[PDB]
Amino acid sequence: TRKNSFIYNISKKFSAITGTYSDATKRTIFAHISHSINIIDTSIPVSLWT
Amino acid sequence: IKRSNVFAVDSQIPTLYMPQYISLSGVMTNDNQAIASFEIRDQYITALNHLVLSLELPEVKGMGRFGYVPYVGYKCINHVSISSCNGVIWEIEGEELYNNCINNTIALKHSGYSSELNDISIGLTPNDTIKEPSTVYVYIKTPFDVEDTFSSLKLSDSKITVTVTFNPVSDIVIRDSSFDFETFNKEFVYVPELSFIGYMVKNVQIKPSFIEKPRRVIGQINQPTATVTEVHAATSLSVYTKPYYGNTDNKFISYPGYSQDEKDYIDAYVSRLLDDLVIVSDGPPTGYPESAEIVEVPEDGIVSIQDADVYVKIDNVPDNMSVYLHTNLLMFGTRKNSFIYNISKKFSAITGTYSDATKRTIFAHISHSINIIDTSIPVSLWTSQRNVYNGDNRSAESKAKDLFINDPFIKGIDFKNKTDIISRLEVRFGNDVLYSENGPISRIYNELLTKSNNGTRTLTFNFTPKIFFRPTTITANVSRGKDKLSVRVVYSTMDVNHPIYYVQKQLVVVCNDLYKVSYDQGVSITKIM
Amino acid sequence: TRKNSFIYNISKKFSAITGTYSDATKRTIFAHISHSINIIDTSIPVSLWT
Repeated sequence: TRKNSFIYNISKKFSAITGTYSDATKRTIFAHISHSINIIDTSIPVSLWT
Repeated sequence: IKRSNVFAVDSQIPTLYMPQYISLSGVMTNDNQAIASFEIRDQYITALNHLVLSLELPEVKGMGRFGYVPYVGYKCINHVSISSCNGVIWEIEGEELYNNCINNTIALKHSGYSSELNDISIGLTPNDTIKEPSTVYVYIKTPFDVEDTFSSLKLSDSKITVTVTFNPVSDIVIRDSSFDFETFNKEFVYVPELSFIGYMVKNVQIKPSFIEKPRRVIGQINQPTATVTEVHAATSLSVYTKPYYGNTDNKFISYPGYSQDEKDYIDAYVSRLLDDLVIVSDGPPTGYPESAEIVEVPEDGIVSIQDADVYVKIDNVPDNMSVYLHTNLLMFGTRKNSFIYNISKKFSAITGTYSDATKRTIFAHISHSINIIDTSIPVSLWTSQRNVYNGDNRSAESKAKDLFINDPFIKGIDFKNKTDIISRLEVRFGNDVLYSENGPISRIYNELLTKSNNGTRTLTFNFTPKIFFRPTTITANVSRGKDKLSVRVVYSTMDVNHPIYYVQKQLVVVCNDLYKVSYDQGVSITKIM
Repeated sequence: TRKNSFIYNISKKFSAITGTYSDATKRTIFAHISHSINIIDTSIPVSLWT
């Protein structure tokens, strides 16, 4: 809400991302993920981000 | 305002009694059906209820794949009868006993439901132990259990006999062809023990009671009709269908073992199909019948199978090897150039990774349309005379992993009783129509009222409390001819080119008759007229 | 309280500082000051800053 204060960043809620790239399907197949996402984030409407 | 006190009670002093747990060993007699008899004669046992049957399953040694069906304790029971000197007091079939206990999760668990009993275990050497000895407990729910001591069976100085008839051991065992079932069957013997709660009552004051006894009628193969005669006071009526696998060898492609969800059945089936569906090989794969159509997967990963596009992408394929797709793994059709049932066309996306160390494809995500009916097709039906194709194009290796399954309590046409094959039901009391329906609203009602998940189509005529009232029944009118219940159904129409169309069906009608229980000159029951 | 979040900085509460340097006393004599200091800041104990 303020230009140079606290920010809510969905990227900072991840701590470890591991996986394997697939050459055949040209995708990353993710294995273990360490994160702090909770139910409120899944419940945010897309309109409220913008 | 005279107010009823809802903060205090006047405690009644009950009849003086003492309960005791009592175990009995039986007398076993024997295609030689095994029968256990238990004799209860004890002057100080005034009443009893809560019968539990103990069964010791032995150690299973040898080679092959072996497992027990879920709820093996219930499924080994063919018939239970309680008798006195005046005749049978109460009896039931194993199917109906299991039906009455289907909502008791604790009882189902005690009768043998675990990974140790129900996984399909593998024996590698003739001395390998496939299963360890174990004991299961079967709660034989009787009408004498509903209201504890109020509904108990009183032994009016009479000798009570409990007789248990057992199913053959092939009914409770899931096995492959590699297991030596002939020797296992020659050696297996049921070792039963009977337990009950007895009551030593001081100055018991006995009154006559009422009891409901199930009566079961099975229709002839594929007939849409069945009738129960001599109906004078029924409290309920239930109707369901059973599959008749007698025209088959009872062999199926997969079984999920201890996992018993529909998703689990489908996953086991897909897992068994993937080893022959997608092949990573050096040149055209070998070892498949001549009717097999193995095509190479192009650079875009899409194979077309007559209006169907399968997307195959495998990682880490060696440079000397290619990816192949089986386009007609299982095929069925009745006319030569018409519609075909092809298990390969039910897949849309197959991805995985090849393992150089184990020389296998480890599959990751699969997109498919396999349902429970496919997992429920018998292997004999893929290769029946009516199939104009070679139905089974699997490898010999996967053909050798089919399982014999002889479970006696299967309803419907699939393992889960998920598809309803009854599109219309009509019941007649005499000649008049008593009930009619097209959807399964009576099954919805049975499940809602009994708080069950596996209800059947049921007409219940009794809504009064159990033992403190005389039950409400539909009463016969022999003058008007209303003394029999006739059931006619219309089966759901299946496609003639689906193999499940040729599974044979029987209609089962169960009727609960009302009996009076009197206690002069021992115990006796009389059918209410 | 957190390393990379909001900070309370007494310096950011000033907007305009004017004055004149004195060569004789070697001090800055301040004239007009524009600020947002309130009574709570004058009431903070020095121990609470550290």
